Amino acid sequence: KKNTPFLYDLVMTHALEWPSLTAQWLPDVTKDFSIHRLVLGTHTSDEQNHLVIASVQLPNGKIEIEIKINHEGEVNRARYMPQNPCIIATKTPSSDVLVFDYTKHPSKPDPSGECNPDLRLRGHQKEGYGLSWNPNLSGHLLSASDDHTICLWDISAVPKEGKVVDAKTIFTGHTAVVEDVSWHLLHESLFGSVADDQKLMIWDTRSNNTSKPSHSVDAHTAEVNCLSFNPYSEFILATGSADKTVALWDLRNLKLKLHSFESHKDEIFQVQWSPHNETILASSGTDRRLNVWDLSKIGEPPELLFIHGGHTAKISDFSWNPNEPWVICSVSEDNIMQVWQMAENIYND
Amino acid sequence: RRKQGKPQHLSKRE
Repeated sequence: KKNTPFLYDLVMTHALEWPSLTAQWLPDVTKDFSIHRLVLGTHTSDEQNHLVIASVQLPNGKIEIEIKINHEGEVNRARYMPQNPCIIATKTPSSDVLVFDYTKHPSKPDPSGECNPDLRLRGHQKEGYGLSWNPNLSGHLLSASDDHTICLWDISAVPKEGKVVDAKTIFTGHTAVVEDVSWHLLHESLFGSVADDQKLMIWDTRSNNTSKPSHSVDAHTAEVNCLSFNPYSEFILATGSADKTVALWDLRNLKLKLHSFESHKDEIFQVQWSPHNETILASSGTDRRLNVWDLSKIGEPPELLFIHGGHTAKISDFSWNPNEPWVICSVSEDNIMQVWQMAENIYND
Repeated sequence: RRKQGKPQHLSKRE
């Protein structure tokens, strides 16, 4: 707090009524400020949960809840569809995966608490976290579950008046809880998955065999909780683990870890590349820290650019602002949401 | 396993 004026160009703190397990900036941006929006959720103790859209004023600081949609159970994860960001998929504490078009719901929820999702996606037997929309195939959604499977739905092929969709494909390569799943940015047929079986799997949707991946690799010495593909370097990705490390990978040679990022004091739950800078990656978890890494400083640890110490509880999720370089939203288990940007002098050196 | 059992309620309604 004392050093915040020197460590940050922006630090905004907000206490939500209930904690959010998820955070994702919507891509739209609309005075000496602009309005940005976040997809958030609730995590309650036996009370009505909501899918939430919040607004944030950012300089060219007020945070307000714009929309609350009745949701059945806590929102494990919520992700918007790139081709139509009004469409949001959510992971529930039951098996169903839900889809909402927030323009077709009131801004104020009915106190009856009726969850009326636009689609209920069936296929899983248990809850999960991993959720990914295909940026090259509109409406193709991947989901990871504690039932050890990956489901795929094609939302573009659902009947217009249909409210329930069965999984198009179920991928059964893992032998334990599948923690995360992500499509490649460029190859419409490629996606990666990570699981408690300590493996990273690379899948080709053009393959006739849904029980065997294109590549299976022993990624970590503990559960693998997250993955992220580099949006500038098509062959590169990162994984985060209960190992307390982030691993760096090349799709052309997955049997050899390129690098291991070490600083976290506990389990890592989220890893995300910067949307603006190819060598920048961030990671978060149970140690209540969000680390920012710079690949270009490897060997000069030297690759640790910044440690965000604003949270005093486990970090559940974070999201890089797609419109404002170096702005991050991070959320923790103690109801705190932070919107922050490290000092320009830190990344300009 | 990934989430707390007793999420706390803060005294606000937004």
